[PDB]
Amino acid sequence: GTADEKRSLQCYRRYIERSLNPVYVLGNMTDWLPDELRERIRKEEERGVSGAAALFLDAVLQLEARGWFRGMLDAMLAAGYTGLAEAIENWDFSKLEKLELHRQLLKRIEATMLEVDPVALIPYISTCLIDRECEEIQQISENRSKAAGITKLIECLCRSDKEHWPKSLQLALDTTGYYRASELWDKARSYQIELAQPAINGKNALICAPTGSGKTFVSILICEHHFQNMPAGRKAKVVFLATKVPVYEQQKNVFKHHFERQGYSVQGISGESVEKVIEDSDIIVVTPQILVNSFEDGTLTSLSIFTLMIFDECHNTTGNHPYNVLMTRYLEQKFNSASQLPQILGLTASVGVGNAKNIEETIEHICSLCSYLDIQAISTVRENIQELQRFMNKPEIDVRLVKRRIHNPFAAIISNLMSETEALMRTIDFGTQNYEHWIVVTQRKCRLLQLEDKEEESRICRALFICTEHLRKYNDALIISEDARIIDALSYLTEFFTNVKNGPYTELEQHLTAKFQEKEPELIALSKDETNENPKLEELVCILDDAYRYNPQTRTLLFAKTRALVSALKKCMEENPILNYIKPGVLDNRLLIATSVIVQCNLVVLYEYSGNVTKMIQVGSKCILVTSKTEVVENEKCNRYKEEMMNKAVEKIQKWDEETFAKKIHNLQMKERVLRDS
Repeated sequence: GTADEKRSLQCYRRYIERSLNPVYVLGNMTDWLPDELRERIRKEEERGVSGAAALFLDAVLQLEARGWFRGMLDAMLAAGYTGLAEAIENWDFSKLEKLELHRQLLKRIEATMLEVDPVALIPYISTCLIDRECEEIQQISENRSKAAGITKLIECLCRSDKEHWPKSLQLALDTTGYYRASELWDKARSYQIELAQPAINGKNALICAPTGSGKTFVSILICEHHFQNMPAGRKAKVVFLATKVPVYEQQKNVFKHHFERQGYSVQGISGESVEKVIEDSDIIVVTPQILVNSFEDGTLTSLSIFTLMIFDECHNTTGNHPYNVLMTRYLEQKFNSASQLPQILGLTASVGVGNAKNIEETIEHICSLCSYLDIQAISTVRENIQELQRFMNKPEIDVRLVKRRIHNPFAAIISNLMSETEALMRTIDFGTQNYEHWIVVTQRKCRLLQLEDKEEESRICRALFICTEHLRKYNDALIISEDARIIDALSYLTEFFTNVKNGPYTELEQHLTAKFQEKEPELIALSKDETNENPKLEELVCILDDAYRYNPQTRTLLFAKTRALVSALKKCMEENPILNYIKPGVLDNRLLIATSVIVQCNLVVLYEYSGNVTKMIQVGSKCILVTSKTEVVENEKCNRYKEEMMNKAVEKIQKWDEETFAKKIHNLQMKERVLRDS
């Protein structure tokens, strides 16, 4: 109709005025609106973008000229409003409605975006925004400021009328590398054969090989040699036990991928009937607690079903662990029934040392484990040590202690602001990746909320995000101050607030920025001191300078604690006269600086890595570890010793003859039944 088209555009008023910027569709409304109303709208756009979309909508609903409604829809498609043209032409706004939760969220998390680069985001989010929206950002972003830019972008992304946009944003944030905001948006080798041999020869094995040498592989080699040399009637079943839920699934898929094609039935039972799955399957990858339960339960009471049990991370076979509960049952089926037990295969990185002080106590520990599993031989690479070590250069870890900064008054000045800000956030343990993680945890909690008074809830979250964002910055700044120079710390915050100001600059944001600037001139004065020199850093620069004389064609990779620090350290190396010669890159360049997580490289230097290293290092040969914490120097000294002792034990055990070994094991199993009867 005509009086129907004006009633139906009045009832759905809200949706149109909260998406359309009218000054884009006014070129193609050239006939029906006068020239005084196309101008008085564009002066209102300068006050309200939605205020302008309420003056255009008014002076259209009073209009009567020949089918202005058809020129509107044509003009809207003209501007680029495809989801509005469909919404108002099919009278179904369900798509524009479903955005209105994501719009409420974005504004809620806007505090997270401040420092995101709108230019780098534009191509990925382009189909969401209108023609002249895209190019207005670009102007603000270049001419004025990058924060003023991203603020404008997220204005327009709320005024977006395109169901696909929240998805496009998520892929935008993912690909441009803004993981934080994004996450918040929602045939064998020789040594391998050697390892497998005793198990191929039917013996209950415990494969002790290091991680990444390919234990899962040898285990699938053992399998295709188990089905192959399976005698007479008996059909083979195999059980692959894995401790953790993900570990389990990677394997379930490994075995699925490899063995299904050969004709086998490969299923994987897990926490999320046992009987049929087991007898219909040729290979079964499983969580251990599933067997234990469906044994005690009664679904299965015969461990003779399987011809081979593989135990991943088998050093867990002690105490109440289900492997030990499953092997408890295995050991009475050996003793009592004397029927047909399966072959055992144990896979482990390291059999451990328990509480052993000596190689003697260790042997007793290692043996004890082997008893629990009923092992007959411990398989470790011994002939192809050459080939293994080549296949994975376990770096030697030259570990350096390094004196740190005794007083850090910048630190204390920041801490107090963090404490104030926390307590202000309460109205509505610092310098650590604990704190970092705490913010990530607190933020995901505001992302959720969605409680009752959405307007009051909108303001409470908005605020919580501002604060957590600031705390996170301050947090990052302390760290910068402790591993890098104090000027890098100060800078880092200065540059932040200079953004905060260019951003939306909320009532709160003002306060905080103010509260900082109160303290500013102290911090400034701290940077200017020859007192802000940071020996920890001086030591790293001297480790590096030593690392370019015993070899000046060295190609170093240096791991810093945070991102913030990579950029801080980059300056620090540039400015230092000791690494005068060296210009440092970031992730021609012989000193690349990356952060704690495939660049070709020479010597690796971990700069305060809280935790073990060989694991960090795999995502040639030479590796330094600069810590200030003795705790970690005497920790990863205590490991070297316990691993080196374990090996002496294992090789000593390996040099026994079958007889002694199978007997020793057999004793320890016996002593255990003798302590079950008492």
